[PDB]
Amino acid sequence: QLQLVESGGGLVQPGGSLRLSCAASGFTFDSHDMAWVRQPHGKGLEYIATITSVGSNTYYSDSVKGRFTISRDNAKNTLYLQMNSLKPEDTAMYYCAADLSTADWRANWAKGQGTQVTVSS
Amino acid sequence: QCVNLTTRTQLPPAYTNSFTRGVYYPDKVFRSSVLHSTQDLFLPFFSNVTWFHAIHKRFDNPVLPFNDGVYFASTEKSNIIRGWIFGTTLDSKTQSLLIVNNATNVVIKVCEFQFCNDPFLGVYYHKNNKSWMESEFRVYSSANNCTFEYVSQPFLMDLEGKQGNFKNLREFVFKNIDGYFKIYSKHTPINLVRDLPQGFSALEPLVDLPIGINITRFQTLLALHRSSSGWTAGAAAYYVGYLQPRTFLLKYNENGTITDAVDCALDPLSETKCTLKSFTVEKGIYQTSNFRVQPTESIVRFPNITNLCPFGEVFNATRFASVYAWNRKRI
Amino acid sequence: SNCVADYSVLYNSASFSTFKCYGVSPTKLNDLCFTNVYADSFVIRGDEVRQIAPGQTGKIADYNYKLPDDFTGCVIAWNSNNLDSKVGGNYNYLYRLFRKSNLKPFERDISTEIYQAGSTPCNGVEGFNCYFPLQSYGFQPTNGVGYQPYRVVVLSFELLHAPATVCGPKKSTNLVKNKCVNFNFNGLTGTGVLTESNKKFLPFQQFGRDIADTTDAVRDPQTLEILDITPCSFGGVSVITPGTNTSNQVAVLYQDVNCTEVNVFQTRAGCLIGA
Amino acid sequence: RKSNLKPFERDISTEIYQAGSTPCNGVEGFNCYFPLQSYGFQPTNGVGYQ
Amino acid sequence: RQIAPGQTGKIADYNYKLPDDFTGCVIAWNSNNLDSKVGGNYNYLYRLF
Amino acid sequence: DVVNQNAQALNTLVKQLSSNFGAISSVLNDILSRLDKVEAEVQIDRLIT
Ligand SMILES: *[C@@H]1O[C@H](CO)[C@@H](O)[C@H](O)[C@H]1NC(C)=O
Ligand SMILES: *[C@@H]1O[C@H](CO)[C@@H](O)[C@H](O)[C@H]1NC(C)=O
Ligand SMILES: *[C@@H]1O[C@H](CO)[C@@H](O)[C@H](O)[C@H]1NC(C)=O
Ligand SMILES: *[C@@H]1O[C@H](CO)[C@@H](O)[C@H](O)[C@H]1NC(C)=O
Ligand SMILES: *[C@@H]1O[C@H](CO)[C@@H](O)[C@H](O)[C@H]1NC(C)=O
Repeated sequence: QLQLVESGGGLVQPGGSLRLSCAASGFTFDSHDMAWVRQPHGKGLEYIATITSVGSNTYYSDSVKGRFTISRDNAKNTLYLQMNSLKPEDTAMYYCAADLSTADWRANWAKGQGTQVTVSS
Repeated sequence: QCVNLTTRTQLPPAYTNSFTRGVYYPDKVFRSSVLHSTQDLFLPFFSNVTWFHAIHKRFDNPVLPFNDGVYFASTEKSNIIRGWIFGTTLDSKTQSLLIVNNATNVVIKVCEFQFCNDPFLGVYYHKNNKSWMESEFRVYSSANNCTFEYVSQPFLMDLEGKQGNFKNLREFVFKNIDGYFKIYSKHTPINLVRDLPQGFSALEPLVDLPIGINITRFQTLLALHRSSSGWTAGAAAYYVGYLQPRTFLLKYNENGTITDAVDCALDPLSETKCTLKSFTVEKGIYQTSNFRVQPTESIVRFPNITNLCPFGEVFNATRFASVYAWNRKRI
Repeated sequence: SNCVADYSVLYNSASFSTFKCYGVSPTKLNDLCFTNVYADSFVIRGDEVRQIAPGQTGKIADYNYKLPDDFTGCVIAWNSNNLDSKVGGNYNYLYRLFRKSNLKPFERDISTEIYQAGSTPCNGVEGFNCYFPLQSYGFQPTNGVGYQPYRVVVLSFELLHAPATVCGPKKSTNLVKNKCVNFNFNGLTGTGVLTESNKKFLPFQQFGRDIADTTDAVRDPQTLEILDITPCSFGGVSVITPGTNTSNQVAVLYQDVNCTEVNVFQTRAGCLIGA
Repeated sequence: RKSNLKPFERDISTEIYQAGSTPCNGVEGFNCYFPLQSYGFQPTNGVGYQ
Repeated sequence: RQIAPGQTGKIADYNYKLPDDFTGCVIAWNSNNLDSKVGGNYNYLYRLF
Repeated sequence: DVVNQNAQALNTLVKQLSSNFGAISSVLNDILSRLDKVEAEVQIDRLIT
């Protein structure tokens, strides 16, 4: 079974730094396209970070562009995200999604469980 | 089969007069003993329709334009006219109505056809044991993107076409408004009254198709019969009239059929009949409309200024302003 | 065609971003009936839902998908960002950027001819003043909401032209003749007296109309017979009285009705009650 | 705002908005209001505040 | 900051909603001394979801 | 001329009922069974005028 267990959440100050993890098993890791998803309190879903199959392209939402850092693990197959220069409005449940990558027109984002992150002071 | 005709001959486009033919039921409402005035694409009365006849070695099947919609007629005894390739540049980019009425069923195929250049069906072997059988099925071979196909119920198979006198006749109307083939149709084998189409007969709708293509040309599909190596064009004829946005006045009878009609803009007497809304005009002097001289062409006269306006300096300025003091730029 | 449409379950679902109906109201869809219903599925950019209305212009409404100005339908659009977007942009969705003129409404265009920008004939290649008209969509889920893919269905229906093929869920009742009823014949509401008619309809027709163009005779869609709608409620009421200073006795003249309500005597002006 | 605003007119007057009763006459301080607040042109805000 | 017509949030979805034609004023003040209890004023019961 | 003039004045009045007058349809009940009352007020107001 595909398993996406998330860890590395909590509380942080405005301007601080964080790092997320996503324990990914049950699939070939470069066959599925990996992305980071947040869900604010009172809002819906939101994409903040996007990386391709071989990890050769790192893409960022405009509200988090130039501040976050997406990466990957090509030996233990675990998804990471270095969040830096944090802002108070980033209070959200940060999930972990994985595309099915089936024939380039279908998109099945295998949503994980998410770790609760609050940005308050 | 990319083999053209062996005995094709260039003949001039002979004309006839469409007397009152080509009037269709404009909508699906029942009227009774009224004179209803409508305005749509109509076949104007007393106009030239092209007399395309197929005779013994002397026939052309040209590419006819499709300005606003076309009339069609068919003076057959032998079922030789089948279908209509439609389209703009006559490729696989268009869809085409075909009625391959092979004396068994009303087999209609409305697809994107594999395109043909000189297409023909044909019956053969008629000296003995004919049975009206066909083999040369070259008007259709394959068809990708078949968006439609319909099979209507069979009709009275009138194989008996009596030689000489003019009885068996059909009348179709092919127009296209907002992707819709409002194909109007009427199957009238006329009784022999006096030798010619003269009288009145109204048309009625059969189908409507959600096609949505641009059409500026069409053709007409063919067959062959004789009692095409040793074969020629079979003895029949078809008529082409174009439709124009006219205005008619239409006398529905007691039972509800259009018995008599009045074109408005034919002659001033019928314009008077359209203004009074009656087919009988008593003695007097009547005012019809205004005399309206045509406009020739459009004349645009702007002053010869060529330098642009400072839209870069305003739309993409560097030092901005605020709502406390806005910069009224003068242009 | 040939089905019953539960428009309510298509409507009260909150999944749809834009549910804007044009010829009708979206609440009487469940009772009003139609003749031909067409669904037009296509995927567009985010803010381009503005350019799907009767009369809009732009780049979707002008070159590759136009609605006529007499449009009678509903437009459904919902965000499909979680099902269309890809990590490198979904290149499987395209649009015509370049067109020679405007496009006629409800007209598909599958032409691949190279749009000659300047004067040089391109001879079947792209390049300098040879612009390929069919661009692509970069559908990344990290995009802004104005570039996110919305799936749009234009649900046009052909209304008041023909016998009906698609009608919503209302149960029919039994037919009542020769009585002043409040009828609903396949979409039209009226109030009259239904008698069996002698009018003969051609089978592509349903509705007989009089000189004021009101529905005079119908075809029952359940059993295909022809009825005859005669109105109720003839005439007016006139009160015959002596002076109030003489009596309070009155008479009542119902003008030009038969004695239907019901001394009671049939004057040639109508039924006269109380004289 | 001090009075009725007529259209196409800039209110560039450097008279200080006195709301209460203390006469200010051109300085700030005790109830001497100043409606000319500033723009935060930082990229940190939400898209409804840009 | 979620008592507004048309907006979303915890105030604007589960327990309160404003109309778009609203006139009037939204009045509050510093009331830390007026409702707060030492262990917490859990006598002000509310429905969260 | 008296009989004809009264009859033509009645037939004109009857044939004015098949006129849109700006509205969607001359049929009152089709407007009454397509639109909500807030817009049926507009279309019926054109017909009444
Ligand atoms: C039909 O054609 C002839 C010759 O082309 C022409 O003289 C005649 O006026 C035409 N008829 C009409 C009604 O235009
Ligand atoms: C109407 O139909 C009846 C039916 O028998 C027929 O007798 C009559 O001649 C028809 N009248 C007209 C004007 O068509
Ligand atoms: C002004 O700026 C816009 C976008 O910033 C650009 O698309 C446009 O071409 C510019 N106008 C010029 C350069 O005249
Ligand atoms: C409905 O049922 C009746 C008999 O119960 C039948 O005559 C009729 O044809 C049916 N309707 C349709 C559309 O077939
Ligand atoms: C209606 O009036 C007619 C004469 O106008 C009369 O013969 C008939 O009996 C009346 N109807 C009834 C139900 O009494």
